[PDB]
Amino acid sequence: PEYQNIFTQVQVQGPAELGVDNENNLTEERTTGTGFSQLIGWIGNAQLGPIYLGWFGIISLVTGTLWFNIVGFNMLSQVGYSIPEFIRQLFWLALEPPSPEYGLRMPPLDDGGWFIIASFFLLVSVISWWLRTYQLAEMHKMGKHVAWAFAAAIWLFLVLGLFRPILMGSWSEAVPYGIFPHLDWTTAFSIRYGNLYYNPFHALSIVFLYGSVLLFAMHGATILAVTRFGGDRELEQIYDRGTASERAGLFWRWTMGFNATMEGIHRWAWWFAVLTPITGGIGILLTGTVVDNWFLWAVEHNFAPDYTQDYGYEAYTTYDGFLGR
Amino acid sequence: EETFFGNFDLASLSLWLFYGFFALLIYYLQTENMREGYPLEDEDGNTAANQGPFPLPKEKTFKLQHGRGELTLPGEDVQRRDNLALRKTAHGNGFPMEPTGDPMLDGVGPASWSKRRDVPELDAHGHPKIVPMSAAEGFGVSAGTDPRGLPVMAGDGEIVGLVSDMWIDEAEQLVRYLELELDPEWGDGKRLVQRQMVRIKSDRVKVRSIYGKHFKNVPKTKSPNQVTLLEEDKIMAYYAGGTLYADESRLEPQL
Amino acid sequence: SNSLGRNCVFCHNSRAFYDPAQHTPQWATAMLGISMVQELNNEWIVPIGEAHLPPERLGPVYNDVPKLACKTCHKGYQQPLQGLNVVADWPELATTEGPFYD
Amino acid sequence: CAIGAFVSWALREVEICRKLGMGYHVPFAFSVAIFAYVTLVVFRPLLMGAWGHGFPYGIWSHLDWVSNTGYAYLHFHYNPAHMLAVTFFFTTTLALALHGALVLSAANPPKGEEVKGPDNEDTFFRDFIGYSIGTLGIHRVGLLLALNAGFWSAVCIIISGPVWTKGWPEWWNWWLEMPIWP
Amino acid sequence: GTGMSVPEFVSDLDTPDPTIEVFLASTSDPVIPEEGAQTAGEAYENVDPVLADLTVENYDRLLAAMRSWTGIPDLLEDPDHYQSKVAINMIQMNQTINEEWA
Ligand code: BCL
Ligand code: BCL
Ligand code: BCL
Ligand code: BCL
Ligand SMILES: CC[C@H]1c2cc3[nH]c4c(c3C)C(=O)[C@H](C(=O)OC)c4c3nc(cc4[nH]c(cc(n2)[C@@H]1C)c(C(C)=O)c4C)[C@@H](C)[C@@H]3CCC(=O)OC/C=C(\C)CCC[C@H](C)CCC[C@H](C)CCCC(C)C
Ligand SMILES: CC[C@H]1c2cc3[nH]c4c(c3C)C(=O)[C@H](C(=O)OC)c4c3nc(cc4[nH]c(cc(n2)[C@@H]1C)c(C(C)=O)c4C)[C@@H](C)[C@@H]3CCC(=O)OC/C=C(\C)CCC[C@H](C)CCC[C@H](C)CCCC(C)C
Ligand SMILES: CC[C@H]1c2cc3[nH]c4c(c3C)C(=O)[C@H](C(=O)OC)c4c3nc(cc4[nH]c(cc(n2)[C@@H]1C)c(C(C)=O)c4C)[C@@H](C)[C@@H]3CCC(=O)OC/C=C(\C)CCC[C@H](C)CCC[C@H](C)CCCC(C)C
Ligand SMILES: COC1=C(OC)C(=O)C(C/C=C(\C)CC/C=C(\C)CC/C=C(\C)CC/C=C(\C)CC/C=C(\C)CC/C=C(\C)CC/C=C(/C)CC/C=C(\C)CC/C=C(\C)CCC=C(C)C)=C(C)C1=O
Ligand SMILES: COC(C)(C)C(=O)C/C=C(\C)CC/C=C(\C)CC/C=C(\C)CCCC/C(C)=C\CCC(C)CC/C=C(\C)CCC=C(C)C
Ligand SMILES: [Fe+3]
Repeated sequence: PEYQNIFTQVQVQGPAELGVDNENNLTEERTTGTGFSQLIGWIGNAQLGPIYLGWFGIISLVTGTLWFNIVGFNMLSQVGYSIPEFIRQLFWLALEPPSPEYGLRMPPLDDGGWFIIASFFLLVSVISWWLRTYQLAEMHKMGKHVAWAFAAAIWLFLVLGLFRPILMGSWSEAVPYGIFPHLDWTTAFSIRYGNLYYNPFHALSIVFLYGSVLLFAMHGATILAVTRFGGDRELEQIYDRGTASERAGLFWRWTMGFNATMEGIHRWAWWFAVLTPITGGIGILLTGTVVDNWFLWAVEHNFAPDYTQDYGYEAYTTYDGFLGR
Repeated sequence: EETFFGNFDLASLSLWLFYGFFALLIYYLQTENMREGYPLEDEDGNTAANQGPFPLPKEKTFKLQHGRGELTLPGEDVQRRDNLALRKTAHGNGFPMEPTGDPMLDGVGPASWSKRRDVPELDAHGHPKIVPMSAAEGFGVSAGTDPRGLPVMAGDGEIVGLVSDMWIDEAEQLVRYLELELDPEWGDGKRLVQRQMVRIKSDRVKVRSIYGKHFKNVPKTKSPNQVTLLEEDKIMAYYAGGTLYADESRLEPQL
Repeated sequence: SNSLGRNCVFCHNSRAFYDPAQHTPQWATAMLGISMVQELNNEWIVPIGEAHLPPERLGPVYNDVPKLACKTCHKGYQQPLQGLNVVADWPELATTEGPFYD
Repeated sequence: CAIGAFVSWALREVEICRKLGMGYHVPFAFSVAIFAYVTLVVFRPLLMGAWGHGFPYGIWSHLDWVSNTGYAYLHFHYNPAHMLAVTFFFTTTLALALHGALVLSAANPPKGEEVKGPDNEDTFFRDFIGYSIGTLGIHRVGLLLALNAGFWSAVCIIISGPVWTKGWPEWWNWWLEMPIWP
Repeated sequence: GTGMSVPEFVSDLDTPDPTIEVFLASTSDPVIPEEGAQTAGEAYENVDPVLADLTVENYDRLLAAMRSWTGIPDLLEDPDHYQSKVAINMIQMNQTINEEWA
């Protein structure tokens, strides 16, 4: 068949690209040293490095390492410092939030103090990383879209861990640090407050998540299908329209009756992705503080379905009949 | 919690506010996507009586690099074609057009090109972005099969020449074009093929879109060291038009 | 669920775990079983064994007398012995008063 | 009727692609969503032996089906294929956000500034995280992530009924009881 | 349409509880008491709960049932053993379960 442009047929390699610079003097803080990986060169660029070292990046790295080490050493001490049993039960361990009886007060190290210290370090690390992503775009003389979309996810992060426990008045409302233990928190949160399906903001969040995955499938396929016209060079197509953009627009116009531009599709993508954590955080913040049972709320607002048939197995079959006796 | 009236609480107010915001956002997003290709026309070239539910946006300005000036959109369609060898097949709207002469040579249908600028695309240094490998310092093949020297196979199974060079993108470290040297029986000079229409094997290179007799009419570059945007559009459109116009059986129904 | 060998939708419509109008008829039997197990543990099983059982039956920590629950009788089946009639042959274990051999 | 309509939509897309001289990536990508739907309504009920195992057609009643089907294997978060599918969904959304943001930031600089090019984008991401995938690799990666999400969703639903019958936490007993442990 | 069902493997549904056949190999029919039949109390020195039973019932219950259903072959032989004292209470617990928790 025709070439489909999924893996590159042949690779070429030249001198390493050290990057652009301006009066801001970015070269001062950049590391020296690059590598080439031929395995990842089949799908994308092969060059590895260099990287930018600032104050925000170093602070974020140190605080994140501290948070990781605190969680890990607590998990190790919880098992008796036995390494084989630490490995055997890795997915089941966690560092647990404090008990409900302490409110917002500082608990003992045995019953949530380490949890609070680790949470403080993680918060510092994430905020420092956001500051770094803002500063880099400021020094490159570009727009601030990356920082604003990272801030939309940080909103749901903060609502889950900081704002809602303060509004409810207890640090015991936060999420435990563990793999199976945080999936237990998700299910228990859904059960405790009725049914999270009947939360309209959870439904809006699902709408936007599904839509973003659908949009990425569409955009990736469309750009790969017009690459024979040089379609992957999107910026030059924005500055000087070519036949790739026209064919890409006309496909969707003839398919569903309307289309986009080469620059306008990225606005659609940016909004569908960012709208997911915003609606999610609004939905989470309203639970427990305003609404305590979402199914009863749905019954009150008349969008809960009604069923006529009966419940129980004896209305449909017999115990002997199921067993085959 | 209490209700202002009936069942109206904070959740309902938040929901209605989000509904209003989403309506405004949908309006903005649809309007931002109407900066190219408007207003609409009928099949005879005149402005259509219907223009839609959404009004046209206001103007925005870009500032280009390397001293190319400004671009304000929406504006006049500067990429428009002048004389198209096409004919109508009905007196009304909604029916296909029929080529007048040779669609592959006239640039209509899937062989269409757009009128881009007659200058090469530049990198950050201000040099032409796409360069032949013979004039790129320190570049070489690092993986895969080197296609230089291998023969080229046409879509009908004819050998037309040999691969003589590759044109690479220095900034992004990627191969963009393959350069061929035509045999005297199949034309004269050198031609370019985009990397996205070829398959490199251990003993040959295969091009399936066009036939052996179509290789002498591929558009040529003006200079042996660079290619402009118009030339690229004209070359890639030619190669893509053969997927429908190379053979009569490729156009008629397959069933 | 692991005691009966069944799942949650046995006895429950999971969209509303609280609603008495969306429960099945096996939920009432389970509710009776909870009280029966509590009574058996607190009145019969724990009080004895604390007076006769040897030290080799008392468990790792707390030195506890053994206790029973759902699976001690169900053993992973919907009904103990899948509903076999075991009391018709033994009238002496059916009533506290004198056996009725009628 | 729905199956017929979906297949007709895909074939119409193929005809449009052929007329415009493009590749056939979009119909192929839509085929995976069609496959997930057909797994939900045809393959699983066929393997389980009854048409009554499919979900109902109602805006709020097809969520009750998902709830009850999830709670019939007790704790559905312990399904490993569900874990893979959820991870792919989250990663796809994150990648789409980053890609849209980078392109918009290149095309829309602060007021009074010239526009940027691909070299600028490559430099921002190598400074940011030390690696850049390129303007051609990002589209391949996004397409692959979305298709993997769909495929693993289909696999996770198809293994729950006909291949595994107990609760999903019990599956990890192979790890919890390996001979290599003391 | 609600998704409320319980799946099971067909080959598993055809394998019964393996302990069902063990019970059927250790049970027997009761013997209807005659007029003024001799009791178990007048033939041995036993405890009051099982003292007023008949003689034939005493044999068919003591050995044929209790010494095989629990695996204790000399159960209720020495009245001072802790197992005998536990079994005496367990008889009454079983009677209470069968009577007051029907
Ligand atoms: C108690 C509930 C259980 C649970 C029960 C289930 C069950 C059961 C299922 C999953 C499924 C899924 N779960 Mg889970 N799941 C739970 C919690 C979660 C959580 C979480 C806690 O955050 C997440 C993120 C997810 C997410 C997911 C995805 C991995 C997956 C969704 C399928 C999909 O996208 O296929 C997308 C594909 C499609 C089906 C779309 C088909 C589209 C068709 C082809 C086009 C239609 C065109 C249309 C008619 C046109 C209309 C427009 C015109 C204008 C008319 N689950 C809980 C713990 N989960 C589902 C799955 O994987 O099924 C495949 C599923 O069945
Ligand atoms: C995928 C795994 C589960 C599932 C899990 C969930 C969960 C969980 C949720 C949804 C939600 C939705 N589901 Mg469902 N749902 C499933 C399969 C389907 C199928 C199908 C394959 O046929 C369809 C058409 C829908 C449709 C819907 C929408 C009613 C709604 C918004 C999501 C959406 O489409 O945004 C993604 C896609 C787009 C943005 C494109 C636009 C598509 C429009 C919006 C849908 C039109 C549907 C129309 C009303 C029904 C058909 C009309 C006919 C023409 C007559 N579901 C399977 C069974 N569904 C959400 C909901 O109920 O919100 C209130 C929700 O929380
Ligand atoms: C039984 C389970 C309950 C349920 C319980 C919940 C709960 C509880 C929640 C969700 C939430 C969500 N649910 Mg739900 N949900 C259910 C079933 C479903 C189903 C389904 C059945 O199909 C689906 C598709 C979903 C889908 C979703 C998502 C749409 C949404 C998460 C938002 C998001 O963007 O996440 C992406 C996640 C994030 C962005 C989190 C923040 C991440 C930050 C940025 C990480 C920082 C970096 C880190 C600390 C550093 C790492 C170190 C590195 C190594 C460097 N739910 C059922 C009904 N659902 C969430 C929500 O918003 O609800 C309104 C939520 O809290
Ligand atoms: C939204 C509702 C629930 C929730 C719902 C779910 C559900 C449901 C699932 C996950 C799963 C995961 N969750 Mg969780 N999870 C939530 C919020 C979080 C937060 C947070 C806000 O800080 C973190 C750090 C995580 C992280 C994780 C990973 C442990 C795992 C991989 C998914 C993922 O990130 O793919 C997306 C990846 C990216 C967007 C970026 C990729 C970068 C790397 C991979 C980040 C991973 C962090 C790392 C693994 C955490 C430390 C682990 C140690 C190194 C061992 N969750 C909220 C509270 N979570 C999945 C799981 O458990 O699989 C085993 C799963 O099925
Ligand atoms: C999914 C997005 C996350 C991410 C990922 C990420 N980090 C990365 C990469 C990627 C994809 C690299 O390719 C690059 C790297 O070299 O990885 C091995 C790197 C890296 N960026 C890093 C920092 C970093 N980025 C961070 C952020 C993030 N980048 C995001 C959260 C963070 C966090 C979580 O806060 C940190 C700590 C390190 C993890 C690593 C350091 C790379 C560096 O210092 O310079 C470039 C590399 C060289 C010095 C030359 C080659 C040596 C390599 C370090 C090892 C591999 C060489 C081998 C020959 C190739 C094998 C293939 C590799 C792909 C493994
Ligand atoms: C629009 C919402 C979506 C979204 C967006 C989003 N996320 C983002 C961004 C954006 C726009 C960023 O710009 C930022 C980023 O850096 O992207 C590359 C990021 C990011 N999203 C992340 C995670 C994440 N996002 C998630 C979700 C989402 N992100 C949504 C789907 C999720 C989940 C649960 O779905 C997770 C888990 C990170 C990868 C990154 C933020 C990095 C950060 O804040 O790091 C802080 C630093 C530390 C805590 C230090 C950790 C120390 C480590 C223990 C070791 C050092 C790091 C090392 C490189 C790792 C180990 C490597 C080994 C080889 C040794
Ligand atoms: C991994 C693959 C992802 C994906 C990909 C994808 N979808 C696609 C495409 C691609 C690549 C298209 O090219 C195609 C398109 O044209 O998009 C604009 C499409 C498409 N995917 C769509 C929707 C959609 N995609 C979804 C998901 C996904 N799409 C995945 C996440 C979802 C959900 C639930 O998440 C939905 C709702 C459509 C907008 C569109 C194709 C729809 C279409 O035109 O269908 C033709 C038929 C009709 C016009 C209507 C038929 C009506 C029926 C006969 C009656 C109703 C039956 C139905 C079962 C009732 C459902 C009731 C609900 C309440 C449950
Ligand atoms: C860079 O590249 C790219 C682009 O480019 C620059 C792009 O753009 C895009 C595209 C992306 C976007 C535009 C972003 C927004 C997209 C989304 C949010 C995706 C979600 C989409 C939707 C919610 C809408 C989708 C709508 C659909 C599927 C419905 C449309 C379909 C119809 C109305 C029917 C189609 C008509 C048919 C089949 C023909 C009619 C049949 C006949 C037999 C004709 C005979 C006539 C009749 C019987 C009667 C008359 C019929 C009429 C009038 C038809 C209308 C029907 C009516 C009932 C009135 C991408 C990805 C891209 O990467
Ligand atoms: C010991 O062995 C070594 C050394 C190798 C190790 O270090 C091993 C380490 C491990 C094996 C570590 C494993 C770690 C995990 C598996 C971690 C998992 C973590 C999560 C899933 C975390 C989720 C966290 C958060 C969530 C879901 C939401 C929100 C959180 C927050 C907003 C937190 C912020 C907290 C705040 C702001 C409170 C601060 C309080 C103040 C008073 C300031
Ligand atoms: Fe793109």
